[PDB]
Amino acid sequence: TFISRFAPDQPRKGADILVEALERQGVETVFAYPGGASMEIHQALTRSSSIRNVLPRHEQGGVFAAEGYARSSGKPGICIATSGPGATNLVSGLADALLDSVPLVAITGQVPRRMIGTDAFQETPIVEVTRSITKHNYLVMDVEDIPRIIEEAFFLATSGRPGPVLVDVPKDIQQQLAIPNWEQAMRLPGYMSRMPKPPEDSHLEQIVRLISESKKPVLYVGGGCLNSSDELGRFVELTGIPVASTLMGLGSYPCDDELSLHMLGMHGTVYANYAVEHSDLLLAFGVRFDDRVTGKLEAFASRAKIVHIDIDSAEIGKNKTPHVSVCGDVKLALQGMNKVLENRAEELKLDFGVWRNELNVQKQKFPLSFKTFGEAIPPQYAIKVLDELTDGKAIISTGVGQHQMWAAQFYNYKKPRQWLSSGGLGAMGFGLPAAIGASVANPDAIVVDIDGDGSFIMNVQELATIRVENLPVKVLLLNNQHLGMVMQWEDRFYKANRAHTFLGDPAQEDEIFPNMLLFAAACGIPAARVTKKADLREAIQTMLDTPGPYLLDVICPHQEHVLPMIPSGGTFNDVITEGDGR
Amino acid sequence: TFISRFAPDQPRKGADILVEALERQGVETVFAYPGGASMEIHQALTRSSSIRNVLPRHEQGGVFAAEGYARSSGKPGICIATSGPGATNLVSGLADALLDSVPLVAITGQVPRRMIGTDAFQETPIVEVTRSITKHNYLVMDVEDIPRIIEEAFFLATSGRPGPVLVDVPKDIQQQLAIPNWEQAMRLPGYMSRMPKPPEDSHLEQIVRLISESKKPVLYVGGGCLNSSDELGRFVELTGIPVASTLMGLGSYPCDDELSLHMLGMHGTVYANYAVEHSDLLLAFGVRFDDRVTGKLEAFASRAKIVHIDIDSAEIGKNKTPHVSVCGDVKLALQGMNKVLENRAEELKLDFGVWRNELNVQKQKFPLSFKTFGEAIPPQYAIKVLDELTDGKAIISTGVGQHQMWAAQFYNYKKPRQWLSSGGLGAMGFGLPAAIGASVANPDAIVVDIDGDGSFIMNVQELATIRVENLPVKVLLLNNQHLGMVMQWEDRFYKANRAHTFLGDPAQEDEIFPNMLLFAAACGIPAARVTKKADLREAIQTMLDTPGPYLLDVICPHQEHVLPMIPSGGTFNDVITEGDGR
Amino acid sequence: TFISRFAPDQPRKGADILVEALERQGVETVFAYPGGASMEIHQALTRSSSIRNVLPRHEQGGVFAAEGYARSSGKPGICIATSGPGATNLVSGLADALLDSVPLVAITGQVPRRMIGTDAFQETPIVEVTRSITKHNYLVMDVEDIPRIIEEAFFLATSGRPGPVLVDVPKDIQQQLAIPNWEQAMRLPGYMSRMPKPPEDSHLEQIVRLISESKKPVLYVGGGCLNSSDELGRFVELTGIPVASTLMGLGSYPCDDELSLHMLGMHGTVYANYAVEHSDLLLAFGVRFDDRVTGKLEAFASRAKIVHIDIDSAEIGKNKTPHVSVCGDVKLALQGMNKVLENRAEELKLDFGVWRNELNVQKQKFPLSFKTFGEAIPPQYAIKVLDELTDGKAIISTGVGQHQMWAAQFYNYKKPRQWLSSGGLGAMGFGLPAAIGASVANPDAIVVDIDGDGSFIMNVQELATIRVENLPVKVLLLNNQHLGMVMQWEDRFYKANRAHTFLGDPAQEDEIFPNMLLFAAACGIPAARVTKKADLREAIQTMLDTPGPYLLDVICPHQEHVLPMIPSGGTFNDVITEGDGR
Ligand SMILES: Cc1cc2nc3c(=O)[nH]c(=O)nc-3n(C[C@H](O)[C@H](O)[C@H](O)COP(=O)(O)OP(=O)(O)OC[C@H]3O[C@@H](n4cnc5c(N)ncnc54)[C@H](O)[C@@H]3O)c2cc1C
Ligand SMILES: Cc1cc2nc3c(=O)[nH]c(=O)nc-3n(C[C@H](O)[C@H](O)[C@H](O)COP(=O)(O)OP(=O)(O)OC[C@H]3O[C@@H](n4cnc5c(N)ncnc54)[C@H](O)[C@@H]3O)c2cc1C
Ligand SMILES: Cc1cc2nc3c(=O)[nH]c(=O)nc-3n(C[C@H](O)[C@H](O)[C@H](O)COP(=O)(O)OP(=O)(O)OC[C@H]3O[C@@H](n4cnc5c(N)ncnc54)[C@H](O)[C@@H]3O)c2cc1C
Ligand SMILES: CC1=C(CCOP(=O)(O)OP(=O)(O)O)S/C(=C(\C)O)N1Cc1cnc(C)nc1N
Ligand SMILES: CC1=C(CCOP(=O)(O)OP(=O)(O)O)S/C(=C(\C)O)N1Cc1cnc(C)nc1N
Ligand SMILES: CC1=C(CCOP(=O)(O)OP(=O)(O)O)S/C(=C(\C)O)N1Cc1cnc(C)nc1N
Ligand SMILES: [Mg+2]
Ligand SMILES: [Mg+2]
Ligand SMILES: [Mg+2]
Repeated sequence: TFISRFAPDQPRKGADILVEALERQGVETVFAYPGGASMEIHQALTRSSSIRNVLPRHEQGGVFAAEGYARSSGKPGICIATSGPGATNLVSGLADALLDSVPLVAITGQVPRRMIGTDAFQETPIVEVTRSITKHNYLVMDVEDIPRIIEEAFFLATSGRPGPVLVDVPKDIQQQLAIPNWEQAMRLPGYMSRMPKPPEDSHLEQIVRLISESKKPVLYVGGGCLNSSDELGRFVELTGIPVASTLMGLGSYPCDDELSLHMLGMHGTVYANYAVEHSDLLLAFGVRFDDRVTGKLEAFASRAKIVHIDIDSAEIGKNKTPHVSVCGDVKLALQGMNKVLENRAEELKLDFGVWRNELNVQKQKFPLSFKTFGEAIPPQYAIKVLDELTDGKAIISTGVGQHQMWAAQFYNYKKPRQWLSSGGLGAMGFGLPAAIGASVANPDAIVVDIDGDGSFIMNVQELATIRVENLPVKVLLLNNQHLGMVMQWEDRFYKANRAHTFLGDPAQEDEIFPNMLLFAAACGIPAARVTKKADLREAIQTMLDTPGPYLLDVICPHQEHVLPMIPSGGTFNDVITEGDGR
Repeated sequence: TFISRFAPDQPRKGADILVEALERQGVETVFAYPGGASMEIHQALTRSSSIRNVLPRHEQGGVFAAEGYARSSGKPGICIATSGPGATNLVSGLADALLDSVPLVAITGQVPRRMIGTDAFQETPIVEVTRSITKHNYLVMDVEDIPRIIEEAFFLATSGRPGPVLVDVPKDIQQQLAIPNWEQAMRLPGYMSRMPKPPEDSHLEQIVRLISESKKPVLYVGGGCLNSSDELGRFVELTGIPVASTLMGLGSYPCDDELSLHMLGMHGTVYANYAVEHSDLLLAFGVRFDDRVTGKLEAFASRAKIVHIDIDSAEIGKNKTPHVSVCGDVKLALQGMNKVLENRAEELKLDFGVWRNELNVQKQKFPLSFKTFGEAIPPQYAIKVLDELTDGKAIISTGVGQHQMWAAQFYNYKKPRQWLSSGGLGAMGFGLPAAIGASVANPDAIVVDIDGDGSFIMNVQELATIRVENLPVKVLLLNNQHLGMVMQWEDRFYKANRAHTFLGDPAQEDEIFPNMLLFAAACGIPAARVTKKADLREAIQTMLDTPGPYLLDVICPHQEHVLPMIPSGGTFNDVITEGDGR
Repeated sequence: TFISRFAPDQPRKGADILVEALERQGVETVFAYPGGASMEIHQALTRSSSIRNVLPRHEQGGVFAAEGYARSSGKPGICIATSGPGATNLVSGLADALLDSVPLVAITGQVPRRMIGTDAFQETPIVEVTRSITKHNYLVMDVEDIPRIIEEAFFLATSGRPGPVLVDVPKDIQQQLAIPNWEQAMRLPGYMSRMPKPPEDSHLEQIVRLISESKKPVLYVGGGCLNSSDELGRFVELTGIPVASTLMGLGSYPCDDELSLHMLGMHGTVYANYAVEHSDLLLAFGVRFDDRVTGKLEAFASRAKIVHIDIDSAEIGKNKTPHVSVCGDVKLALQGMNKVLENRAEELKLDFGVWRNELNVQKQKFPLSFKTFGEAIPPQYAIKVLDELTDGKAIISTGVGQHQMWAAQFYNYKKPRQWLSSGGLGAMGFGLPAAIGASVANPDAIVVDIDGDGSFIMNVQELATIRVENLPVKVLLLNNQHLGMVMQWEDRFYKANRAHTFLGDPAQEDEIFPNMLLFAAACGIPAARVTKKADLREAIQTMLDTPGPYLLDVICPHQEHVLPMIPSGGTFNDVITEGDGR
């Protein structure tokens, strides 16, 4: 039973209705940046005693913070911006939330209804702009539609395949006095009719049947299993099938486990890719067969009977044609199959020890490796130390590039919603703001931003946000003085021809530029720099032990390469296993 | 006669064709940020010995730099980004360039043609996204269309009413070998047929006729007169008509002149607004009657016979219905009218001395003013000192807010393309990157970024760009520790109720946060802070005299208000002339 | 005070709400064709005792009948169709109503809301299809929105510049029981803010001023003056300015008048075109400067000071740049100028007798002419007889082609809304159904369809409608056994090379095919055929005197050409005055 700050018969501003509509959705935290078209909303936010506002220093930082908030909780992330320049600063975050299927609700202010289409001051058709990069969007044309639209927005953003939903609110609507109706039905008849219903026992036992008929099966786990950690692990026990996870699905099945093949794909482990290459049954649960995982589709799982389970019917038979398909929640599909496997453990032989040992050979023959040059810090080693000193219980957010891959390879995530990274869009400057949102959603948790110097500087302004909001955000900055991932492709495919990849100062080459420590000092954040591998262990320990925000500038040799690697649109027999830029 | 780096019969990469297509457009400088979808382009850029690339630390900084490059030269600004996150980081700059009619060409990398529509890695329908915020955009579907599209892009961006044009280039097109045809005709039959032709002598002498029949005329000059400085001044001599300029039209007519009414509008001078209010003839040249200038249209120039000249036919009769209209280049319209006025000076009485003295009374009665509290630095005074110490010859770029208005009020711009500011979209974080582009376009010029602490921090990362590129960018930072313009509306309309407008640290209120000096130090840029008005003159002098980049952190009392002010959608009799937040 | 068939607190079907919504708009007649998706609506129509339904035999006939109903009354025309094939059969009528600015409301049935987008049975995104060919359209997503949308539909269709408005209604919405709210406000804030307000006395007396300063003025009257017959005639008396009318503006000023220059344009009279060519003041009232009137714009009224009055701001300065422009209702503009001319008749000389006599010379030198070959009936002569025997008081609807032009040239329409013809779209098969709708709107009026054999046969099925509905529709069929207008262009520009223009039977060339008399007999309509000019007078008399429907098959020599003629994109000095296909 909800308690309002207004009488049921009392006229309220549209902005007040909007905020209460958020309160009724259980919203505790928003990321809002003020402007003329959304001042009424911010005024109403102050009148709320339940909704906290974290003020970013950039709306892109605001929406990315809403993502990190969402990714590390399961709750929808809410960001608010003003019209024009404020709204257009959300675009990258919206597209990012769409490709990674992150539940997010964005509210943008807008010019009065009378001025829409006249190219007015700070006017942008943000609905027209964001239609192709959001799950759905709205343009409120009446104050009475506010309670309904907000309900529809949160419903669409969280249910089915999660995604970003934008609600554009005119300024005059915010000012208009009205009495809200909270019991009006949602106008989504088509969407709800197409919502997948619980899986039939028909489909489920056919899959279980295929499991016993195949003796070389591989689990293909992705971001669709982020809410099925228990059911998935229970499924693995009953089957004994090795697990290959994606960039988006890390943590679903414990990376330190003996049945774990870790990440598969372009920069996935060799033994994971080998498993899929020589599998006869592929259990694709909560994935979307991205080109970064498959390469050339015709060779990907060529001899494998493919089973695909997804809550989105559009993803089924999209890139790779499956044998058996189940459209629905994989959480329920697991529960259904789990009850069958235990009640039918006798009839089913179920022993893939021979196949497991075949993979375990590859797991020892071609394992993840890195070189240690003198006293120079291996970035792979630094992340491994962070794992040990945090016991793999730290929430990790990253930017995009070489550091992103190493953070996914050399950290054993034990539970989902611990790994926050841009995979679909792969947007830089995601790391720091995402850490901000995750720290707010999880106050008592260890939050570490494993960032690259290129990505870190893009939204470096959010360091001020961290200090002001007093968030214990740790920044493990892997500094290679380059746009590493771009540099790596240059060494591999372009004769190491440097095309604007060096981030330092061409007047003083061996001086670290910029001085990231002074960035932290500018925002009153304690920081330190480590260059030698010996001091690395103590340095990271200091970062963790020191209360509040901390920046550790870890200097790494730039010639390092992310291995292994499969060139875009290739096969498993094209895997690069050795080499760098030395 | 152009000299290529390739033989006329030699097959070249599409990326090489693209770069040469830019070379044939006279492009000397681009602002490109590398990524997987645009690596071929960056490789081809290095092979060019005429095109220089300035590497930003953020694509938003890249496109804003392209704007400042364009705004301070008249040449089109070129920015290049990769697919996905790179392209979406250009959005704000594109929308900004559209609303301020700035000639700009944006080139974005894209996934191969075979992968368009599959929600691939780093894929965003940027054409679909930017259609409503660009003049025009393209999606290259063949390597043979590159020379034509690029020619059409630069033509559309610079001709008629200037604007942003985006060209999306697939990765496979960049790699495809081909022989370019540079003599293919442009496919713009409709656009060129609708292009305004030189004004008839019929329309022009009717305007001249109205000039003599009215004895209280006012010139309404805007951003359409940026290329008519000579013709406009010549026109004023022949007529003696007082000149009211817009935010976008500053510098067209010298602000220090005795016939100058300076800026009109919401934050325009009282005597400028009074002139338009009590005019009988309004000469609207190169304007678009924005709501920030007119307020309520019915009261704006209510008793004035309105003459409107614009190169865009869609702007004629859009918001305010004109009496006489001339669709075409105002530069030619002035030249046509100028030759008439001098050859017909005898018949025409032409003496508005009585009307001029009527306005000159208002010019002394209600002039621009500011208070000086103790030793606290008035932001209005600081800008006035900068004017004196630069002799009004310094290129000024600003952010958005209170500092933006004061920089437009208390600096006398003598020539156009000296005032760089976001007016239509009004996007923060514009100041610093725009100064970067302007410094590249004008190396020997004094470039000063009059920025606010809120706007400055948004794209603060571009400080690294300034140092690396060794640009003599001066940063006059007016620090009020607040989002001032938002704070001002709070003091005026919301009982001074602070709704997330304070930018400092709520743990140490009277400490300046963040320490902007350390931001500059992080990027090896010399910086200083001044608090007392006495030290202000020497401090600004030091900033100017010190070679290379410099940051001056000017501390200002936050209670200051931009005056005068007309509330949104008001009349001239609603002007606020006194008051602040004390 | 409206009287409902339902209690204010009684739940009603959505279809019943829809019909009552029409009743509250004063709708007396609809043109509906039944289908599965609109059965509920047709059931509700029978429950109404005020709304009459005319059942067409084709939905294209239905919408064209709604046009004729609208064009000959000023009231909006209402047509109803089912989903899929029914809706797509309205398309031509919708596009036709848009280009001729005809007030029309189309209601289409639709699949249930749950099935929209699944390519269901008889599903077509008719909103998506008709968006570019309607003024506005709706998709009802809730039964509660029915009273509002219908009100907005009729308001948009009739106010401002009239046009077609489509309302798509899902089947489940029609079945859903609800209690309608008739006092809900319309959601058109932007549209109403942009609605032109009454013309200022400022603009009006400037026009009156130009009238006295020019001694060779010409009135350019179009379809915008259809509701200003009295005001226009009063204006002519006060000025004495000759009147040139368009295809859409016939009847506004009496064609038989001595000040009438009749039609101008491609097939307009020579003296009308001469007037505009050598005018110094062009009073363009209620026109849109179509290419069929101007040809090459640069030569059209080259030496004339152009005054343009239109209720659509988008039409001002569209093709031809005007000197003086007044955005608003021309009816009010005339009233405003009329009161000035009479109160200021003394000061104004106002005597264009010299210019009038100059035109009157051309009016006698190059008049409308036709040849009479033996006893063969001249189509021009037949129409002239119809004029005499109906005293120019008969409502005339036509098809498209040679007969359409002759019906506009050789019939003197005394009042507006007497001339019904497709001008903008120029759609064949318009004649017969439009006559149907006009006969229903005007029962006691003489309605004659001057049709061509090609156009007549396209919607010949509506002959059944005429008989069933017992409408006194007269059909003056001008039979040339060819697609004449297409044939004429062949004789003029393609060496008389027949490219599928003959409509008869290539097995019996001099036999009239098809036998149109048997078409009439099939629908129980009395008909006759006349071939010799002598019998023509009595034959037409019989058609008029015979009660009820009648078809007169008038046989004409096909070699006749519409004269004069200006080739597409030409000038006045390119007028073809003599010649045919003999
Ligand atoms: C530099 C870089 C390199 C990369 N290289 C790799 C790589 O080597 N390997 C790799 O794996 N990724 C890599 N990626 C990331 C890659 O681009 C994609 O992000 C990733 O492959 C997609 O992971 P996913 O399909 O498993 O999860 P998602 O993209 O999140 O897809 C989730 C799918 O599961 C479905 N789903 C969601 N919820 C449910 C539910 N409750 N029940 C059932 N189904 C559900 C959804 O409909 C959707 O189809 C890289 C990214 C970057 C930036
Ligand atoms: C915080 C803030 C406050 C503001 N307050 C004010 C204010 O008080 N006063 C004010 O004036 N502005 C103010 N603005 C800016 C305002 O929003 C608009 O940017 C500005 O009013 C538009 O100026 P403009 O129409 O003259 O020039 P533009 O917006 O650049 O329009 C140019 C017009 O001239 C035409 N044109 C272009 N080239 C030619 C040519 N060669 N020949 C003929 N025609 C041409 C174009 O078609 C166009 O119609 C403010 C902005 C901000 C951010
Ligand atoms: C075979 C053929 C040949 C043709 N040849 C000719 C020809 O020779 N000569 C000719 O004239 N036409 C000819 N046409 C027709 C031509 O294509 C156009 O239909 C016609 O020229 C347009 O007439 P109009 O602009 O005057 O009226 P409309 O097309 O109906 O335009 C009405 C205009 O007046 C405005 N308006 C409407 N209501 C009001 C109001 N209350 N107050 C103020 N303004 C208002 C509207 O906004 C609009 O701009 C021909 C058509 C066909 C099929
Ligand atoms: C420059 C760059 C990358 C280099 C990032 O530099 P970093 O310094 O942050 O990372 P790293 O050296 O450890 O690899 S990665 C990349 C990919 C994978 O497309 N892009 C393109 C890119 C460009 N701009 C944004 C916002 N996001 C992006 N991913
Ligand atoms: C926060 C803010 C403003 C305050 C800017 O803070 P500043 O510190 O930079 O400027 P100031 O104190 O001197 O006034 S101005 C404004 C307007 C006029 O809409 N917005 C909204 C806004 C929000 N985000 C962006 C990118 N651009 C914007 N203009
Ligand atoms: C065939 C034809 C025409 C010939 C019509 O044949 P008619 O027999 O009806 O008319 P006519 O001989 O007296 O000239 S006119 C025309 C124009 C002006 O575009 N079209 C093209 C046309 C084709 N189809 C439709 C529905 N409408 C059209 N106007
Ligand atoms: Mg790096
Ligand atoms: Mg500030
Ligand atoms: Mg015919």
